[PDB]
Amino acid sequence: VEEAKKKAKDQKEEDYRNYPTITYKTLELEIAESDVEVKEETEATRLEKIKTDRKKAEEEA
Amino acid sequence: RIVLVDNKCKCARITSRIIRSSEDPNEDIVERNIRIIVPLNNRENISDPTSPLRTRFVYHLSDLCKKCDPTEVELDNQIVTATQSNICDETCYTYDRNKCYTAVVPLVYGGETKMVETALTPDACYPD
Amino acid sequence: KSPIFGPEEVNSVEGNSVSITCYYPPTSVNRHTRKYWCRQGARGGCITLISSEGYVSSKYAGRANLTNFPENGTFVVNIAQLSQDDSGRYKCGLGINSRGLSFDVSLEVSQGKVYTVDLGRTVTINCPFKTENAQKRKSLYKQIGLYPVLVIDSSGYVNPNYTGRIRLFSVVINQLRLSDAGQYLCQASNKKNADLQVLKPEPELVYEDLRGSVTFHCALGPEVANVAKFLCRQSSGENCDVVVNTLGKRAPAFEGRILLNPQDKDGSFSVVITGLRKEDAGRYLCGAHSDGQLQEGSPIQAWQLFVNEESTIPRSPTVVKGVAGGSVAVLCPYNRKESKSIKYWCLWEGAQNGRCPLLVDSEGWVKAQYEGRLSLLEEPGNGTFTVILNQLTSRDAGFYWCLTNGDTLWRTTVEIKIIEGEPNLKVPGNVTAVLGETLKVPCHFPCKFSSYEKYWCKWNNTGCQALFVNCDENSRLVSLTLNLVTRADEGWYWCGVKQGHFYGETAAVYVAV
Amino acid sequence: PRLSLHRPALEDLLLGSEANLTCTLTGLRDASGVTFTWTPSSGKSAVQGPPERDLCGCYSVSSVLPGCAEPWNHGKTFTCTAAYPESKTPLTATLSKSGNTFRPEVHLLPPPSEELALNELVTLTCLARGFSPKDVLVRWLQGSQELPREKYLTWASRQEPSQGTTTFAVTSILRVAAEDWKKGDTFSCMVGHEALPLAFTQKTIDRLAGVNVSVVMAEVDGTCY
Amino acid sequence: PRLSLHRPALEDLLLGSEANLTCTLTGLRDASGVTFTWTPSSGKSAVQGPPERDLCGCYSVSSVLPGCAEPWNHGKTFTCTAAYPESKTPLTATLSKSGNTFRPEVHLLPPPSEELALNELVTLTCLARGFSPKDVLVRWLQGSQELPREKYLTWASRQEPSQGTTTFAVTSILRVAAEDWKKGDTFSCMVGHEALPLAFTQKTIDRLAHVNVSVVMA
Amino acid sequence: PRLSLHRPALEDLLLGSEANLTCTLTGLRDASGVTFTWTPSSGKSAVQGPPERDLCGCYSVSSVLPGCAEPWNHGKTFTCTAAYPESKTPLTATLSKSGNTFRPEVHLLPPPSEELALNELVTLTCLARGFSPKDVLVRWLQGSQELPREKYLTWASRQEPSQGTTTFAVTSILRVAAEDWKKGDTFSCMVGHEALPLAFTQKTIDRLAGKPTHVNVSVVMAEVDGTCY
Amino acid sequence: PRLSLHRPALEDLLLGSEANLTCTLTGLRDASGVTFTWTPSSGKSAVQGPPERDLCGCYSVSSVLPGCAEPWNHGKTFTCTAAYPESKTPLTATLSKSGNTFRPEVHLLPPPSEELALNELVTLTCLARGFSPKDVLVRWLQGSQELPREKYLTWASRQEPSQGTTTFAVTSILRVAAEDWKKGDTFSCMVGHEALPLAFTQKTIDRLAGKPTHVNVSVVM
Repeated sequence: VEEAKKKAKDQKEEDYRNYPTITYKTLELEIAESDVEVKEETEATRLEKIKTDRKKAEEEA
Repeated sequence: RIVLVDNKCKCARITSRIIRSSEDPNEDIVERNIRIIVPLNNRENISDPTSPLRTRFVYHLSDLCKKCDPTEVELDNQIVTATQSNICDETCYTYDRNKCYTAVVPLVYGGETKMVETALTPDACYPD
Repeated sequence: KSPIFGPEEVNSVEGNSVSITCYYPPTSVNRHTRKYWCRQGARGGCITLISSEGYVSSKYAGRANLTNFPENGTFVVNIAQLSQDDSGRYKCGLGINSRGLSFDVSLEVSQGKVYTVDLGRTVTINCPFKTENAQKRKSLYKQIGLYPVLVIDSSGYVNPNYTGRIRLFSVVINQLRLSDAGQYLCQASNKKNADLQVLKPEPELVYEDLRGSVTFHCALGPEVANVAKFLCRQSSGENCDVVVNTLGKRAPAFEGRILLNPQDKDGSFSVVITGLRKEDAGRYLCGAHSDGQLQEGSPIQAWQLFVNEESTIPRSPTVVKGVAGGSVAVLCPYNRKESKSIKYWCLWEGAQNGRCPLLVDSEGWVKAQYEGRLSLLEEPGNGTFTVILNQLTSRDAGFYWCLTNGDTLWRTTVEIKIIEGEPNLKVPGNVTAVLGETLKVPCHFPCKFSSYEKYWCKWNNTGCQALFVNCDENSRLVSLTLNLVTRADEGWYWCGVKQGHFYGETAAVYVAV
Repeated sequence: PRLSLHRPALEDLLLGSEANLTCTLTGLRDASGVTFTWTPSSGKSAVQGPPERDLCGCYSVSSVLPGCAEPWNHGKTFTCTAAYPESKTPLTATLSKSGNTFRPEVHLLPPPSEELALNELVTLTCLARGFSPKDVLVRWLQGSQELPREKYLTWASRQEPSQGTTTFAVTSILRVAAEDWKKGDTFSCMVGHEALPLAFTQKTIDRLAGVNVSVVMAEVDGTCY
Repeated sequence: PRLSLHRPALEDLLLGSEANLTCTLTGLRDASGVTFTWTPSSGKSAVQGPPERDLCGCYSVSSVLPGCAEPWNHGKTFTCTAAYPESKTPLTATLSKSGNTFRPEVHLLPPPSEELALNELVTLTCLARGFSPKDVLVRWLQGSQELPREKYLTWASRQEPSQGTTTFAVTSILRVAAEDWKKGDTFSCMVGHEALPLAFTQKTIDRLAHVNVSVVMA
Repeated sequence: PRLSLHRPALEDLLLGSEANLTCTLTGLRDASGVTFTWTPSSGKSAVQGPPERDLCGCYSVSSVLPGCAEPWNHGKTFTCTAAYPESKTPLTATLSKSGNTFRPEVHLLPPPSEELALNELVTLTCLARGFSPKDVLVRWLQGSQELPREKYLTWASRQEPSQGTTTFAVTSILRVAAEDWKKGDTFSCMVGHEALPLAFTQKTIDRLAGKPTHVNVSVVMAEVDGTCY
Repeated sequence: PRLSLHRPALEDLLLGSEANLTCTLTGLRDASGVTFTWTPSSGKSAVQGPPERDLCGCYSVSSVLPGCAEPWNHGKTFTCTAAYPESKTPLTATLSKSGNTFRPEVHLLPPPSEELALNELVTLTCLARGFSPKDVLVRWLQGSQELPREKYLTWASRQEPSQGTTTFAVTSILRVAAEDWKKGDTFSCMVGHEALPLAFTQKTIDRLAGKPTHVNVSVVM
C-alpha cells in the first residue's frame, strides 16, 4: 500500500511536469490509482487490457 | 488585397493590390481603392456641439496614411526604437466607434452650477 | 471582415426551435451596443425582427427572445415554434443594421424505419418477416436511382463496393460512407423497407483571437481508440492538408506551435495549437483512420475556427536572440484578470508527438540540468512575467512556451536563437574562496548599461534575491563581497542589470569554498 | 395606517451627490414618540421627520435615510420597518433599484415648415422614448447656456403600447423666437436617466439640420507611408 | 362634503349621444338622504347610484343629467342644487361654457432621421398647440381607417409657458412599421376641439414630405 | 601649432552610448612633453603617443578621454587644457553639446519609371533634409534584415542653400533587383540623428505603397452617420 | 616638392574654347629662374605663373598651357618636366586621356507627396548614375532659364558599389515654391560629362509627366 500510495504520487507528478497543457488522466495515473484501490479487482482488468493492447498497437506502429 | 490605411478619424480605408500580368512583360496593374465616408451631419469641432455644421471635407493622402506609433528595429546586434512618422502632434470628421467623446455643460441643480459631463456617443462611454 | 461570427448554416424541421449564438469581440463598446437579428429580404433592406433594446417584431411576438452574454462575449437568439416561412437568409449583428458588424446566417427549416447514424460508425437493421420463409435468401436490396440492385445475399455474396464490410433477424453494416444513405429493403417472397440516414456531424464554433491558442478536444469513441488519429483541415474543394498525425507527421508550417497530447483510457485526446495566424481560420476535421489520412468511412469530428483580428493579446517579440555565452530575458504575457496562478515555461520538443516538458514553474521547481541558469520572475506584474535563462549554448536554440495554470489560454511560443558574438556583462568563470577570509568578484559592464540598476543575487531554487555589493561608477565594475565565507554562502550568483522592473542581461558565476 | 417607500429623486442622483430614501407612514392619529428602524445601518443614522398633518389629521411621520448613493446604485435592498401603537405588528416595506434599465432614445425634431413661414415663434420638440425605469430629466440649452424651466413644457413620463417589454416615453416643447432660429444658433435637448453611461445624453438641432458639400481629394496617387 | 358640477366630456359632444352632466357630491357621512335639483328640466331622469368608490369613510353620490348637448353649446348656466340632511342651506354651484376659445394648430411631425436605419418602427408625432378650453380629442388614421386607442400614446393637455393668454399643448405619438412607411402610406393626426367649425382639424404626412456633391479632386 | 577638440561620433553615441572626445594637437615641431589636463575629469584617463597620420610637415598628438553618453547628452563642457614645452602659455580647446537643433525630414523616393521599363535594377533614394547639426546616420533595411554597408552609397551631409537658418541634407542610393521590387519586398531607410526624440526615424516603401497605376475613389455619402464602424 | 599635373576642367572643356594643362609643385623654396618643358608644344608656349607660397614657404610654380583641348580627345600623352636646383635631377609627369568612359544615366525625380500637401516648398531630385570618369556637371533650369548655383545643391561624385566595372554617381536637389510647382512650369536637370557626343544629357520634369494614373471617382449614397 505504501509502495502503491507513493506510486500514485510518483505518477501524478510525472503527468504534471510532462503534460502541463492537459485536463484528463492519461491512463497511467488511472492504472496507478486502481492498483491503490485494490489495496475492485475486475475493475482494473480493463486498464491493463487497454494499455497492453495499445502496446500491441505499438508493435506495428 | 492588402490594407494600407484604416484611418478612423477621416474614415478612410485605402486598400491595394498588385494585379500581376504573366502575359504582359512590364505592364502590370497596381490598384489603389480608397473608401472615404463623408459624415454629412457632423459638426466642425466634433467634441463641441455648438460649432457650425461642416461642409468642406479635405482628404490629403499624407495626412491619413501616417503612422504615428513608434516601432522597434534591429541593427546588427541591437534593438532601437524608431519614430517612423515625420508628422505628428488632427481635426476629425467622424467620431470613433471605440472612443468616448464627452461634452461638459453647466446645469444648475438649484443653488449651484454643477459642471456635468454628458455623453456624445453613448454605448462607448461606459466606465468599469 | 466583420468580427462577428456564428452559424453559417442552420437547419430544423417545422414545429421545432433553434438557438443561434453569435460571437463578438468583448471590448467595452461591443458589450453595450444594440444587438439585432434582421432578415435579409430581396431588393435591399434587412428588417429588424428582434433587438436588444426591447423591440420584438409582430412576427416574432411571444416566440423569440434575444439574450446577451457580455462576459462570454456573445449573444444568443432563441426562436420557438418554427415554420416553413421562417427559412431564408438572416443576419445577426451589433449596431445600426446597414453599417456592417454582422454575420450572414442562412436558416433553412424543412418538412418533417428511420435509422439515423453518424458517419463512419455501424448500423443494426432489424428485418422481421413472415415465417413461411424459413430457409430462403435473407438479403438486402438497395434502390439506387429507384431500381432494386443487389447488396448482400445470405451466403457471403456482397457487392464489391461493400467488400469486407457488411454481414448478416437483423443485419449489421460497418464503415458508413455517404454512399450508404438510400432506401434499403430487407427480403427473406416479402419485402421490408428501412431508410438509412448517415449524418455529417456538425461543426463546433471555436472563436479564438489572433496570436492566441486553440485546444481541440477530440473525444471520438473508445471503440476506435486504437487507430491512428489525425487532424485534417478542409480545403476549398475536397482534400485534406493534414496538420498533425499520430504516425509521425506534422505540417511543415506548424513547427513549434503544435502539440498532440497522449490519449485517455477511452481515446479522448487533445491537440493544442498556439500562435494563431489569419490563415488558420477554417474547418478542422479530427478523425481516426489507420492510413493516417482522411479516407472514406472514418468517424470525423469537426470544428469551425474564427481568428478574430481585434485581438487583445499584445504583439510581443516572437524571436529572441542571445549570444553563445550570454543571456536572454523573455517576457511572457498572461491575462490581467487572473493574477494569482502557477506560471510555467516549456521547451518544445517534437519528435514523439510534440510534447513540452516544464523547465521552471512559479512555485519553485526548476528542472535538474537547469540549475543556476534559469529563473522565473513575476516582474513586471499585471500581465507579464520575465523568464531569464543564461549561460546559453547552441543546445538552447528552439521554441519555448509561456503557459499558465489559469482558465484562459494565452499560451504563447517564442523562439530563442543563438547568434555569434560575446556577452556584455563579463564575470570570471568559477571562482573559489578560502574559509574565513574574504571573496570579491568583479563584473564588468559596457557603456550601454551605465544608466541601469545593477545587482548581485544569490540564486535559490525559488528565485534570486539581490544582496554586500558596491557599484563603482567611473570604472565600469559592480563587485560582490562575501566577507566571512561560511558553508551556507555558496551556489550560483548572478550579476545582471535591470531597469526598475524590466530585467536585462545577467551573467553567472559559481563560488566553491 | 399604511407605509410607502419612496425611491430617491433622480436629480439628486445624477447632478448632486447625496440622495435620501423616504419612508412615509400616512395613517397615524396618535403617537408623537414612535420609532422607525432602517436595516442598512451603515453608520449614518436615519432621520425622523415632522408630524406633518395630512388630510383629516393623520400626523404623518416620515424617515429620510441619507447617503444612499453607494448601496442603491450597486443594488443593495433597503428595508424600512415602522412601529406605532395601533398594532403590535410593525408595518414594513422594501425597495431596491430596477435591473432592466433600457436606455432612452432622444430625438430632437425641428419645427414644421408652416410655423417658420410666419416669423412669430417656432416650436421644437424633444422626444425621449423607450426607457424602462420611468424616471427622466429633460433640460434645454440655447447653444451652451441652460434655459430656465419656466420657458419650456414637459409632459409626465408615460408608458408606451407594448412592442416587446414595458418601455416609457416623455416629450418636451421649446418655443424659440424666430429671429434666433433664422440667425443660426443651436438648441439642445439633454436627457438624464439612470440607464445612461455618464448620466446625461444630449442632442442638438439648428436651422441647417432638418447641402453643397465640397469633398476635395488631394494626392490620390503618390506615396502612402 | 364637497360638490362639483363636472362638465360633459368632449367625446359625445362631437360624435356620440349621452352628453351627461355629472354633479358629484363627495364626502357625506351617514348613508343617504340626498336630493338633487337642476334648472333646465329637459329629460330629467334622476339617477344617483351612491357607491363605495369614495376613498374614505364618507361616500359619494354621482348625480347625472342625461341627454343635454343642445342646451350646452348655447350657454345657459346649468345650476346643480343639492339638499343634504347635515345642513339646511343647499350646496349650490353653477357652470356653463367657456368664453375665450382659441383653436388648435395641428403639426404632424415626421419620423426622426436615425430611426429609419434601425428598421424597427418609425415615430410620427402630432403636436396640438394653443387651445383655450382644456379638453381635446386626438385620433389617428391610416389610409382612412381609424386606429384603436391602444396603438398610440397620448399625453395630457398641459399649460404651455406663454406671455400671451392661457394656452395649452398636447402630444400624441404613433409608432408604425418601417415597411408601411417606406412603401408610402399616409398617416393622419386628427385633433378635435369644441372651437372648430368642422370640429376636427386633420393633418396628413407620407414619406414624400438634394445631395449635390462636388468632388474637387486634386 | 593649433589645438582642436573634436566631437563624439554618432555611430558610437547612438548605437553604443560612448562619448570618446578626441582632442588633437597638430603642428608640433619636435618636442614630446605634451600634457592634457581636462577640467571635467571625473576620474577617467587619457591616450597619447603621436604617430604620423598627418599629411603635413609636422605631426599631431592625440588624447582620447573615454566616457559614456550620460555627461554629454545632458550638456557638459569638456576642455582639453593642453600644455606643451615650447611656449609657457598653454593652449585650450573646449566643447559642449551643440544646441539649437532641428530634426531631419526623411523622405523615401521610389524608382523612376525608366528603370522599371528597362527592367534590370531599380534605384531607391533616401533624402534626409533640414536637420541642424551636420552628423547623421543612414542605414538601409530589407524587411528587417539590416543591409550591409557595402551595398549602398551615402553622400556626405552637405549644407543646403536655404534662406532661413543654416541646415543640412544627405542622400543615399540603393540599387536592388527589379523582381525584388515588383514582387513587393518592403525596403526601409533609417535616418538616425540626435535632434530626434527617439533618435531614429524609419521610412518604409514598397510597390504597393507608392505611385499606383489605377486609382478608384469611392465617396460614400452617409446622411445620419458619423461613427466609422 | 612633388610634381602635380591637372586635367582640364570639365566646364572649361564643354562650353569654352580653351583647356589648360597645368603643372604645379607643392614644396620648394627656391627656383626663381627654373622653367618647365612639355613635349606637346605646338608652337604655343607655356605661360608661366607666380610661385604662390603656401604656409612656411612651400612654393608652387604654375606652368599653365592654354588652347590645348583638341589633342586631349584624340589621345596624346602630356609630359611636364622641371629641372629645379633643390636637387639637380629633373622631375617628370606623364598623363593622357582615359578612354573607357561610361555615359550618365540621368533620372529626374518628382517631389514626395508628403511635402506638397503642406504647400511651402517642394523638392526635386536629380540622380546621375553610372559613369566611369569621376568629373561631371549638374545644371538646373526652370523652363529654360538657368538657375544660379546658390539655389541648388550638388553632392560630390562618389564611387558606387558595383558588380563589374567601377561606376560613379551624383545626386543634386532643388527646392522650389509649391505655387510654382502647382501652376505647372517645367524644370530640368542637365548633366554634363565627356562620354557624350552632345556633351550634355538633359532630363525634364513637370507637374504632369510619368504615365498618369487612371482615376475612377464614384459616389455612393
